[PDB]
Amino acid sequence: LPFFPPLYLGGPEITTENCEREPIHIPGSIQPHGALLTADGHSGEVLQMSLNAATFLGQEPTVLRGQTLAALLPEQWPALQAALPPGCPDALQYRATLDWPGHLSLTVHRVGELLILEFEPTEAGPHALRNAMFALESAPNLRALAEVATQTVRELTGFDRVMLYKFAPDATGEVIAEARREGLHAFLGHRFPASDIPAQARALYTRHLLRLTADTRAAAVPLDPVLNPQTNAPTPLGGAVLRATSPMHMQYLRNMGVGSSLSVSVVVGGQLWGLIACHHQTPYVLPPDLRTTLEYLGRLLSLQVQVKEAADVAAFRQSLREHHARVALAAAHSLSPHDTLSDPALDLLGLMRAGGLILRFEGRWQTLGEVPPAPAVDALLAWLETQPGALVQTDALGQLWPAGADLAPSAAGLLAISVGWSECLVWLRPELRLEVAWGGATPDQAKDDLGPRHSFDTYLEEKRGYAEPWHPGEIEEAQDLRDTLTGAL
Amino acid sequence: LPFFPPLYLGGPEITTENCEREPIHIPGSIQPHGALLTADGHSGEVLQMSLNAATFLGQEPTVLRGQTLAALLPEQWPALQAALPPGCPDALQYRATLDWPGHLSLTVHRVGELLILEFEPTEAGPHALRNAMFALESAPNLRALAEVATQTVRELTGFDRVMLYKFAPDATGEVIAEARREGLHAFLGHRFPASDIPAQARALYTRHLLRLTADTRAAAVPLDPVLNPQTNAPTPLGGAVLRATSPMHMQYLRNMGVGSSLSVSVVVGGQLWGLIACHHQTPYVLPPDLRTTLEYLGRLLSLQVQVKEAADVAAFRQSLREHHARVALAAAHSLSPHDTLSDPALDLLGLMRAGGLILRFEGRWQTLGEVPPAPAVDALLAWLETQPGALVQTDALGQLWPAGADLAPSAAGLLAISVGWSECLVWLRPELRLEVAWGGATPDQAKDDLGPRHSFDTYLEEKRGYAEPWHPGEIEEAQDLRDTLTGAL
Ligand SMILES: *C/C=C1/C(=C/c2[nH]c(/C=C3[NH+]=C(/C=C4\NC(=O)C(C=C)=C4C)C(C)=C\3CCC(=O)O)c(CCC(=O)O)c2C)NC(=O)[C@H]1C
Ligand SMILES: *C/C=C1/C(=C/c2[nH]c(/C=C3[NH+]=C(/C=C4\NC(=O)C(C=C)=C4C)C(C)=C\3CCC(=O)O)c(CCC(=O)O)c2C)NC(=O)[C@H]1C
Repeated sequence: LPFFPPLYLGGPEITTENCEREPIHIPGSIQPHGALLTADGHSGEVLQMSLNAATFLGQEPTVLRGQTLAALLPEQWPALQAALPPGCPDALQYRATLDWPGHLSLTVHRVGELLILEFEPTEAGPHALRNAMFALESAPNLRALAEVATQTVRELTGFDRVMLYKFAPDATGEVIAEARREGLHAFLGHRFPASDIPAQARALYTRHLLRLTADTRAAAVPLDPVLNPQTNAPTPLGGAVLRATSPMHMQYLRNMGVGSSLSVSVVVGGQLWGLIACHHQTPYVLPPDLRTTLEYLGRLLSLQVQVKEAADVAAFRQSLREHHARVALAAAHSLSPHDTLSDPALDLLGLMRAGGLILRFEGRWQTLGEVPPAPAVDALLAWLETQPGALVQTDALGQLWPAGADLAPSAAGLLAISVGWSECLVWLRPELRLEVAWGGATPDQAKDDLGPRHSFDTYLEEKRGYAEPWHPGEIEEAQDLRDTLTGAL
Repeated sequence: LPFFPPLYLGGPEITTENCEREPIHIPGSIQPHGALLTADGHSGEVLQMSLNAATFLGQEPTVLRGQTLAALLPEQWPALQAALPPGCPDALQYRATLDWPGHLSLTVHRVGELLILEFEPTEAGPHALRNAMFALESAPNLRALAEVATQTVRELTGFDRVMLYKFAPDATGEVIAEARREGLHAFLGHRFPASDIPAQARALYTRHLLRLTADTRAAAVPLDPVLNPQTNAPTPLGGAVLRATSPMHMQYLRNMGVGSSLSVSVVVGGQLWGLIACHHQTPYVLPPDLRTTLEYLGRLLSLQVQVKEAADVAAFRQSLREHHARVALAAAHSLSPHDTLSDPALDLLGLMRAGGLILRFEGRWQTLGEVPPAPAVDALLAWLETQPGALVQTDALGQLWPAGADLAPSAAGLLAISVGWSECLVWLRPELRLEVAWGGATPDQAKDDLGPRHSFDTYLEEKRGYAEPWHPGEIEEAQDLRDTLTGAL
């Protein structure tokens, strides 16, 4: 993923035209509620410092500049050496607490030949986390898991709003569960455009799992100097939780009325599955010991989301097992595929919950249920021959095939399967007039203004030419039956 | 899985003949370092109690018997009602701490219409767990992950021995990492028979993830009464950590010299992947707040084991990618499969690290490398025709095919692939004389004595007629190439 140079290196202004390429990993600034130091990995000499480090460490910038970490932190320097060896990934963190003439929290991570240290004040429900773990593990489905997760984070952090945001293959997520204070606007059930979380944002969020913005009305504190003296290059602050949030997302949060934000990634199989989005109407800083709990819950959700999704599919397959057996049995002892598969006792329509069925064998076809007219069927099979693969799935045929949207009332959803495409089975679902609740704007209205939008209320998009999407278990069952009948002939 | 009736219901004596069917889930007794109460799920009336509950609660058994949990625990009863609704799984636990005229730890779980409560004393490294999490996540391979896990548990619990025990498809596990005190016997690298952890033991360990034996020289405390008054049946103590360990495993631990034991399951995909086995030479009771850390580490290992295994396979596939490309390219433009695939430029031997290659096409075969004689090849293909499937894998051909062990020196490992078996490719690996370090006895010597064995030192079994096992990536690559060449013809 490409990136523009930062603003302090002659970088262009970030607009909705090019926000996809903003270098958020190197803002050259941090958030003011904490101090940041940058030291050498081998010698320990301090190289960079935020302009407010003097207020956090009680010493002048010219005093700390050039001081070795051995003299500044004699009790912690060898632990830093042993904990972060050279060549370790930048996601490895080491945290401790220090006594300063209050108590500070120091989190160090290594980015190449550079040691990054974060200082933020910390203070010194023990079983709510364990009970939360056992509650998440015993949740019956993904919806209940999401409700227990949101309610748990809500009861643990005191945030005004806590929600679980689930991404889609087109990067447009949806609030699947919400735990909010009374009187707040409900974002539950709303879908949001992919523009709100750009590509490099999700990419960064797949590696560094937690980030926050403690005060959306707080100016960032720069570093001195902004360029790393080792390489005369920007300092990678991707792993720093104190990293200055991009001004785009801060203007976005202020337009939403959010005073403080935070999110923890839910990564599954190396892909960003979702986020635990947190909102507070007023500025708020969570103690680090409390954030660690949210990180544990992030790992737990990463595991349980996988488990619960797998189980939710396996239950549907269990629901279709016996029917699969009957169809396979009848198919094995078949002398005419048309007469055998079109038998109502097999009920190939109810298997996939389809309103139309097209069976192509021996150079001819037969229908079953509400189907398009005959020349439309000829055009649909002649269209299917052009597509490669053994399976075709779509909940809106008009998107994959123009001039086929005329067939939307009878055949809007298509699930076809081949045995080349000379002998195939086509499942058709009729059109279902849908209303999608968007959170302010559809993806079409995301690039109309050069700044982040101000409207976030419910926007009901009337989607037409669509059918009910195919459940994942219907597709798994589909290809299983595809290998079955392909083996039978 | 069947079970004998317990000893208190006319059950037979447990020997090595029938230890596979011991009802460990209902010992009718608990470990003496804690108290256990059994109450009704609807009314809260206490129904059962351990014979030492008076020493833990300061009240006579006749006093507590029949008392409602509302009167006994007024501060906790509604929390128990709301936390454990009827119909919830027995793995759901709710833990709190109480002040008793010291401080106790109460863990409650629901088994049907029965509430089970556990009382054990608790006392009131904050960042070692977070640093442990980041260290486990940044481990490069599974071996390093196991070393960091064992070292972490060792430094957190103070156990004399901590090890990671990885199961095999035949339920015979191996100590893949070990963190032990100086001078102790090393179980690292030793394989152990499946008899040590029976079937119902692993089955129970897949659902309830932690169990322990705080003192192997401590007699169990029974319940009063032993039968549940609701059903006149034994009380299921499978979820109770205070459950009396089976006497078989306690005699086993004493024969090993272990004073205190504990293990946390590492479940992956619903299957028991491994265990975090812990040993202490003297009796030891871990505080519950400390065990919760080990449970968190159990979830973390359940996630990271999956990640690291997937990555370790993906690295091998990456190592074979280019070679796969070359073989596919040459195979597409083929006019003679024998001449094309036997070309040394393709190097089909080095792809799978095999010493012999048999190519069967167009009704004839050709060899490549060290292979059995011609009639042995005819018998090997005529044998392959009888086996169904597209792939055959074995690291010891003599096991799958007697009279074929005569071909062990040239062909001990076999990896065959079909395109029926009329046209196939066979990879052969020569015999490798192996020495397997067993921990006391091989599976053959596990049923010679009616009690658990006393010998646990290294027993080097000289395994002959075996080859180097096929790496999982070699098999994935094998079937990928199988669909490739099958599609090419
Ligand atoms: C043209 C660029 C745009 C843009 C940039 C942008 N956005 C982020 C980070 C986030 N955006 C989020 C979106 C949401 N927050 C919500 O509460 C909801 C719905 C209730 C949505 C859809 C989120 C969650 C983040 C992560 C940060 C956080 O949790 O607060 C960044 C990167 C910021 C950073 O962390 O460094 C950037 C550059 N956002 C847009 O809307 C367009 C205009
Ligand atoms: C014929 C029955 C036998 C038998 C029964 C048995 N075993 C268990 C439980 C365990 N056995 C374990 C085995 C090992 N512990 C080790 O340290 C090593 C190698 C260093 C091995 C192979 C383990 C770990 C357990 C789990 C309990 C624990 O962690 O201490 C049970 C069930 C006990 C319970 O928890 O209720 C039973 C009935 N063991 C045999 O060896 C044969 C004779």
